[PDB]
Amino acid sequence: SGAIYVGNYRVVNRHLATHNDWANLVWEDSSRDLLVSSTTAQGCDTIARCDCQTGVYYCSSRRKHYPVSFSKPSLIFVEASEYYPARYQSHLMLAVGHSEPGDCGGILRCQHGVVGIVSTGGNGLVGFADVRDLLWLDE
Ligand SMILES: COc1cccc(CN2C[C@@H](C(N)=O)CCC2=O)c1
Ligand SMILES: [Zn+2]
Repeated sequence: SGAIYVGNYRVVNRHLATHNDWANLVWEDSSRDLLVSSTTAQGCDTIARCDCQTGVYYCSSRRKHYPVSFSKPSLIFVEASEYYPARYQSHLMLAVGHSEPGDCGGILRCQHGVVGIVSTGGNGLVGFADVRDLLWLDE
């Protein structure tokens, strides 16, 4: 679990969104595993607007943060799960690191701010859903 709070928005993994997120829906994209809902309280986070390929992410299954080198946002094949059929997930960035299903929502940050959230994993890999292209989050 985990979310990004920026301005009047809350960003979560689409497969983990609550009834409240869907009742206050702003935007969702099943192909990115992202959903954005509106909030009344002002958000605590800043979004990175950069091309960084190194950063640090929170791994809840280890209660630790890990430094990672990650690929550029791209279309990657993701195996079927209880939440989606087998499909290509877009705007996904891969890195070597520990991740288990419950780790989705952990934030990945660089020196400029929030880069994305954990969305995929297994086999010593961790995938992050990028949010840096969502410029409207800042307004
Ligand atoms: C860290 O996330 C992991 C780790 C191992 C396995 C998985 C598998 N999986 C893929 C997610 C997707 N973005 O399609 C949906 C939910 C899910 O359990 C995730
Ligand atoms: Zn950066």
